[PDB]
Amino acid sequence: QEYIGIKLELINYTTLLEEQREAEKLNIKLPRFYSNPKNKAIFDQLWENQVDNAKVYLLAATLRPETMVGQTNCWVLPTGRYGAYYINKDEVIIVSEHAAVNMAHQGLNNNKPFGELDFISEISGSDLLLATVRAPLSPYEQIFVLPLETIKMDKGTGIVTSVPSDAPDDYACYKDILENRNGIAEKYGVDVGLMLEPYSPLPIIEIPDIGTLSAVRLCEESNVDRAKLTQIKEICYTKGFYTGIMKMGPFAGQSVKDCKQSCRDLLVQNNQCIVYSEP
Repeated sequence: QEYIGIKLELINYTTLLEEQREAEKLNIKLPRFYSNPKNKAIFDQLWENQVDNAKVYLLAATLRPETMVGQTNCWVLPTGRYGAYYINKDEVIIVSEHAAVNMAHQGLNNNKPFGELDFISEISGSDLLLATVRAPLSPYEQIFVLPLETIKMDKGTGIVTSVPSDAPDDYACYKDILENRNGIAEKYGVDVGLMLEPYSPLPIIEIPDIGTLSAVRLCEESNVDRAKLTQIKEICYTKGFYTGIMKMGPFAGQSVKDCKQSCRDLLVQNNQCIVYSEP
């Protein structure tokens, strides 16, 4: 099985500010130009490792490219150790070492010999947490990197996509953060009103006999934990594939089975993903 690695672009607020130059002056208050300090610190560190000016992407493995228009956020292990690498010129990805190794055994380095890495610097989960990325296919102009304590640095890239409308586990954690369950939002310094409230789950797929926010509907009507979660994930992933109909995105009106391969190809044409494989 091939993994689709979604290129989540770490937003460069410096570039944007040196491009936003090519109301309020009437006593009507609105947000000052937003800037994310976690993004800046990652860049400052990359600078002090001679990266010049390059595009930087968190890479998040997914087996479900059709759900990509429903991203509300993404997940990193708060204690995870990630690394910054070159894949080619002018382009840097942040992944687990496990992923970078498995990516070197299929020649995806910056012209380096087989199996060797193009290491730049180490990035901790702490540094990544509460950063903002540009998520491909999502209507959201940016999303936040959020904490998932159950991420395994030995599977995928250590970064996971979040589609709460159609992944029960995604929704459970998302909802846990939103309502500060057991103080979990405070523990990681999450500004809930800025980082979650504007990014509600999206009606991307309609499953006949259930509806559009299936993971949400089933989760809320079963009042949600792990055994019920595996059960709903079974319905969502199975019924989703066989009966699911896209309601959002460029393939709206098409079924999930038919446009699954199609969303893959669009991601590659957009250069918004990296396709790889693992044992």
